[PDB]
Amino acid sequence: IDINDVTPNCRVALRNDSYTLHKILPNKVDPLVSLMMVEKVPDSTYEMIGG
Amino acid sequence: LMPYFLLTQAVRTGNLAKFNQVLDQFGEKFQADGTYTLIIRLRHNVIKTGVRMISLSYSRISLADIAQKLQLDSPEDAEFIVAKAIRDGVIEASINHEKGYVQSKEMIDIYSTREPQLAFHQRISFCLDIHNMSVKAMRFPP
Amino acid sequence: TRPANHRQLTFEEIAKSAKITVNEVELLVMKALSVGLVKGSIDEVDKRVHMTWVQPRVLDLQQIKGMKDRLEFWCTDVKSMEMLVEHQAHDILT
Amino acid sequence: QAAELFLDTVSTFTSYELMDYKTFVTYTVYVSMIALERPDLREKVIKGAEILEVLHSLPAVRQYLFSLYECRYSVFFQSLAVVEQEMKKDWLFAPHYRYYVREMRIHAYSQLLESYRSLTLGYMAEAFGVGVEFIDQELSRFIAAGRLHCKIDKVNEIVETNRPDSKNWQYQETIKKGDLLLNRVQKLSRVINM
Amino acid sequence: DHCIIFMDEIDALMELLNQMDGFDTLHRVKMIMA
Amino acid sequence: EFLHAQEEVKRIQSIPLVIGQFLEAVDQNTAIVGSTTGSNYYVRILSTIDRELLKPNASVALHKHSNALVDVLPPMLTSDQKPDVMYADIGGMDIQKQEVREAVELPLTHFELYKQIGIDPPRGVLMYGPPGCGKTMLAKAVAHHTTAAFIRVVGSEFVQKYLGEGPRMVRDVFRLAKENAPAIIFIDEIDAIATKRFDAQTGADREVQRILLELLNQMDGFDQNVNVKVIMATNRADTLDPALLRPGRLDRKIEFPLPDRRQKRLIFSTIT
Amino acid sequence: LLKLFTTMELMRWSTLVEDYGMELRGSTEEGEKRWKDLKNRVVEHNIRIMAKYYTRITMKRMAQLLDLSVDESEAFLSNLVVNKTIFAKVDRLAGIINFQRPKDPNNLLNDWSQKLNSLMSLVNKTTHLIAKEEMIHNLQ
Amino acid sequence: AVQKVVVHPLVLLSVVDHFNRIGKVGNQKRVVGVLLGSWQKKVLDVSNSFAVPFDEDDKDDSVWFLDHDYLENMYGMFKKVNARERIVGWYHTGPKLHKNDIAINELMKRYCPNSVLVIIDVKPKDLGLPTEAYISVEEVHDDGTPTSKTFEHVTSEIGAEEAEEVGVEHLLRDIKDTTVGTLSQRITNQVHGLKGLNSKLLDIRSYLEKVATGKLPINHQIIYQLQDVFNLLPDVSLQEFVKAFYLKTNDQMVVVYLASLIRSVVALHNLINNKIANRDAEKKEGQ
Amino acid sequence: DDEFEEFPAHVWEDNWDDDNVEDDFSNQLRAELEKH
Amino acid sequence: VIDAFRLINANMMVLGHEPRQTTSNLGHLNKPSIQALIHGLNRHYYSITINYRKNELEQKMLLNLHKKSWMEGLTLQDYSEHCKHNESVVKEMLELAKNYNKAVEEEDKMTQDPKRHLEEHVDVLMTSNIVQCLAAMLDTVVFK
Amino acid sequence: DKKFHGILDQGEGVLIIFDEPPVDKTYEAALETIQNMSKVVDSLYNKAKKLT
Amino acid sequence: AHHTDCTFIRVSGSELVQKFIGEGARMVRELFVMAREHAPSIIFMDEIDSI
Ligand SMILES: Nc1ncnc2c1ncn2[C@@H]1O[C@H](COP(=O)(O)OP(=O)(O)O)[C@@H](O)[C@H]1O
Ligand SMILES: [Mg+2]
Repeated sequence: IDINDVTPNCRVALRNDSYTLHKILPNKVDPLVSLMMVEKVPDSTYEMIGG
Repeated sequence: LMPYFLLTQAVRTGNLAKFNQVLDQFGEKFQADGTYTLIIRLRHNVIKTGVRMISLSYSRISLADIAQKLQLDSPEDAEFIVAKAIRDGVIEASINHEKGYVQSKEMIDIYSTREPQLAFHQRISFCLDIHNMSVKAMRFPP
Repeated sequence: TRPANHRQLTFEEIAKSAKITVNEVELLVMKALSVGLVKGSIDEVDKRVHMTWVQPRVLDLQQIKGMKDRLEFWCTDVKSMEMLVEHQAHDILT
Repeated sequence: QAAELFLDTVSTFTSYELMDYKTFVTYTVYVSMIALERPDLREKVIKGAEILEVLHSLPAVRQYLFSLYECRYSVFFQSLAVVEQEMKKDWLFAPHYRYYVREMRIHAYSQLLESYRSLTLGYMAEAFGVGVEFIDQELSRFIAAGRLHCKIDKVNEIVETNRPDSKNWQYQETIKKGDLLLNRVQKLSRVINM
Repeated sequence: DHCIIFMDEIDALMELLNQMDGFDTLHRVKMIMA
Repeated sequence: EFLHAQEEVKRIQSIPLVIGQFLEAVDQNTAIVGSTTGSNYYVRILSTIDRELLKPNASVALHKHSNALVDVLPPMLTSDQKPDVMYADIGGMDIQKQEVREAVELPLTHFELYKQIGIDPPRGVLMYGPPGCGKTMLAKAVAHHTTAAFIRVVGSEFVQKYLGEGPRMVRDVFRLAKENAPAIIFIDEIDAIATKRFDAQTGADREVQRILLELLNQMDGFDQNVNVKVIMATNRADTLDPALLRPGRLDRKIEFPLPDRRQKRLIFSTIT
Repeated sequence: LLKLFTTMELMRWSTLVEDYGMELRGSTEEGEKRWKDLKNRVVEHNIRIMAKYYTRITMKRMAQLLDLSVDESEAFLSNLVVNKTIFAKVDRLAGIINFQRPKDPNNLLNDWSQKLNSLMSLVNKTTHLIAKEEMIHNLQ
Repeated sequence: AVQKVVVHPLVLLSVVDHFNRIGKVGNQKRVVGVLLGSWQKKVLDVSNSFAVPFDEDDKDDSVWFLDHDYLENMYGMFKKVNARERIVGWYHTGPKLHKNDIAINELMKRYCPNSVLVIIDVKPKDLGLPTEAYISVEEVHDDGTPTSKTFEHVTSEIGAEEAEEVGVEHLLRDIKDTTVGTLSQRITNQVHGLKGLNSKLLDIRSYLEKVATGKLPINHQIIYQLQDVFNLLPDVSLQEFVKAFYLKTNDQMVVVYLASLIRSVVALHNLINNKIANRDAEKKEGQ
Repeated sequence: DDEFEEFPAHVWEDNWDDDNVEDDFSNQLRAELEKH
Repeated sequence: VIDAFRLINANMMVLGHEPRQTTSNLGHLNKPSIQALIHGLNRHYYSITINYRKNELEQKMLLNLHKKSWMEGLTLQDYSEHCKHNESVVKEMLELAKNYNKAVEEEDKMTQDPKRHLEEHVDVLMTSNIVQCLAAMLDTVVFK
Repeated sequence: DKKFHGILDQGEGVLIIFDEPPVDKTYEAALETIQNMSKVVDSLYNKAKKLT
Repeated sequence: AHHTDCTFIRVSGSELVQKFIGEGARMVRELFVMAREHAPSIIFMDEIDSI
């Protein structure tokens, strides 16, 4: 992996042996809010509104 | 098949008069397709069909009561015809002339028996054969 | 003495054995079961006794020869079925 | 389907151009009796608000339905003769009265014999309000046709009931349906393998 | 499992789950809440 | 040899494993976990460990070495002290039983009746009434003849002290309701929090209004509930917020008056 | 008396009254109701003994074993059966009282399998004992 | 007394090694050693062993020199190594007992009152476990036959700690048998079961023939067990067993038939998929 | 595949019962009651 | 996890000599582990191969560990448990068959897990049923 | 109306009760699977014949 | 949200009001970090008067 992709405040995995970085994990923090992005799109449609 | 429609009606009813009418009325088609001896062997198996219905819904019908309900003459003729039906093995019953009745076979529960064994044996053998023939014939080109 | 094939003992059989008329063979089998000698049951509608067990005892040489003969027959049966199966499954024995 | 639709739109009869509501409820009762099992019949035609409200004004049809349900059978045949002569005159049921009568007769006989194993022919005749000869003839006919599960014994007049146990019936259904599937797969394989 | 129960010093209350639940226990055994 | 390999895999699914919380799904075949040791590792989950149920924030066992996730441990607070009162115990209030049932049970037992009409079941009803006429008991009785769960709370339990703890508890309660499929949530005394639109000029009336607003969000919002129901008892029924009283997606209304002569005779009969 | 009431064999009530009859001299006054109670216990112990040493007892014989009437025996069995104290199906038509629980095919074949398992274990142990016996007496 | 003696693979391999390392340098037939293990209820768990110098005259049959000083010193060393293991008897790699065995057991009873002699047969047989275990009993016989100090059988088994399963599995991985029922393996298992039943029945018959002809005395325990076996023989001609057997055979074969039908349908579907793949390949090649 | 040229060539699922009876169940029952 | 080691002389890797010569292709069939590399699997010590030595008698004595008795070969399976297993597997197979119908229809319309699960389940049912049935017949003949 | 497992017998005039063994769910599931495989072989007809 | 081709997020309610100080600001900032990471995005906030 190229160095430029290791930006500050990014989750990196280090070999349990030799502590060598070996991936750029999916940067993420604060589960309290990371559980907040909408995965299931609600079922309401513009046709359900009127007036 | 309409001529055979009429013929089947006649045989099911046991109406020899209507049978003769159908023969005299469509005999040419029978001699054409080729059936004209099987349709007299019919007459024979028409009386046989009567006795088969009688022995399909009854368990101890008395002979004097087969004579009538099979359109016969006498209990002696009943004896002979029903005995021959059993010999041909189309009614599967016994017979008793000490008192004169034709008791059938008390049906035995066919699941404590090897009949399910045998039936499923034929069907399993068949299914295995199709799996064999199907896995075979999976030719690959190169 | 009787093998398991027909170990059904009839009341008339018991009566012709130890001399008691058949209205207290029930009590004889009752006491036999109670003492712990013979296990089983009494089915007296058809007047029979299903002995499923017996107090094993000390036998004689003649009785041991009888057992040897029965073992011989049993071994013949076992070997016959053994050969049949091994001959008919020759291609699927790992 | 006639019974399904009629019972799903009996509470909402709005089509007075086709027939009167009395006629519609009578037709619902008739089709329901010929096409419905006893549980469903009780739930949806005898415990039915409107289908039982109109039967107060219709006295000859209430008797016909309740005879069968209560297992009063002589009245059931009386009302079945009534219904036959009515439907023959009718114009939508006219080429169906033989079949309706026959199938309701089979329903009645099967209902009676569903709770028996050896029903004396005389008693069954007395219950049905007929004779012994008539019952003999018609049971012979229906057993032959294969609808009923019963075998007659005329020397000592007794009608044994050879109903099949659950396991045995499941076996026979497996044989039949597996036979159909085997035929289809056999055709498929024979066709495509070669 | 151990009767007279003695929940004393009730006075001295920002607590709200301590309500008088009053469950059912083996008959006998009582309390003298004061 | 294929059989031997499969057995080696079944063996890698060992017994002495150590439990920990699976956090996220990094990629195909690989994921990030945090052991009960308190430290987080990145590992490869064994083939077919039900990646359907390996949802983020999951309880999972791990191979002591390689920390590989090789299990999903099936993971409470309320609705386990099975109720006792029954519909035979409650006397009278046939109307209240009818309405609470149609709102609470039938949506869970016969939802086909609702589809036929083409209706959204009324999840959320509120019971009026003098200080005591029997509403806690009808709630407990629906709990008796209930099949999903009965999670009971008291509004004080949301009025607890520390900012945001009331909203925290309401959100936890409704989240438990949802995670249970058909569950029911009951709030015993809502007059404490469910109030009017008072312009909170302090730091405390503002927090009480925050509790009510969180309640409104959870009952209806961008996360429409799935088969969850709500029941409230208030004892005043006049100063409740127009929002929470929204005669729409938030609540139905029921009356629980002083036992009339009829009801009172039934009271005597059932008690005596 | 206590010996008889703890013995797993039938006790005839008539002979019991002949033998231990004169030990009632509670069994006085309302001791006659208590006497009926003791007879009930005697009949009930007889029924337990039969249910454990029989499979089909004719009523014409069970009446003799209990000292009751052909109908009183039936009534007492019926009371026991409703109370769920003795398993007994009474085919009144033929006098075929049956204490056999209906045999499930599963249970019948399971009994067969347990017999065979015990058989194989016992032959193995017997073979080990035979090996020891030959190994010893061949030494001498 | 002790009912069960569970021996361990380390014990078995140690005995094999002892026998080999003495037979290579000489010819001693037997080799004799002590067994170390622990109790748990009446279930002895033999988990180690060690050779003790032995020498006997095969003619006299009462002159032998099991070395108790060596036994004590060696046990001291293994007690230092591991302490939850006390002498629980002895072993000797002779296919059959010997006259000395009772005297040797008397010697070893000094160090364990409950002594278990495990006759570990090095020669690999194909039907039985290699361990047969005995314990000495002197008691007034109930039948009034003169009493002498003789051995009595104690049930034996082979079991292993996980630390030894990890080793046996690795050593046998090359010639291992899949730990799953492949239909061929299960039919093989049943054939082997019949083999074993035949072998045991032949043994019983040979013993009974010897007893009848008189070359051996009668053992009432053996006769008891045999007549109990015959007692336990089942009946198959009985009707309400033939009915049940047919019923369950039919149920099992319905499951089999449904399985076969599903297999047939899947096979045809795969054949169709392949024929279509080949057809597409041929068409594309042509175009 | 191949048409075997060598061989020259209601909506009600009826199943027999098209017999000839003295009406289905009216005159039969009338006579039945009459003789009973 | 057993590894054998031996040291490297201080005047071996510093004098310009490889730690251990190589004349056969045998010494490069086993790869080293990073765990040992970190601590210097090739700076201070070797790694000699193991190559366990098994006679023909030790292997048999160890086979005795799990060797199944003739009893286990010829013993039937509890019929109640067997029927429950048949029922459960046939139901799960029914579910997979419904899914399989759906999958085949869908794939044939728009142009697998159901098929593979169905195959494994048919395997297990047939092996269980045939084994128990044959054991039953064998016993019915052998023990009478 | 299915209130108890018994059948009358109007000969000797006798009511015969019995315990009805539960419907073996194995064959129920089996018949359901036969039907579903019929659907599958129909779909396979379509696929094979119309792509070949 | 059902009709957008952009990351939809919800923050509705008192979710930003948590007991420990120096927590709400951190949460809002990390939420907008999430939004900027998965841009383009629409952040919904029901009952802003609460938060
Ligand atoms: N219809 C009723 N039948 C029997 N008891 C009743 C009834 N209504 C009220 N009660 C009594 O009232 C008590 C419960 O009152 P509750 O419903 O808690 O009133 P609230 O919750 O409004 O204070 C119970 O102890 C019960 O005995
Ligand atoms: Mg309350």
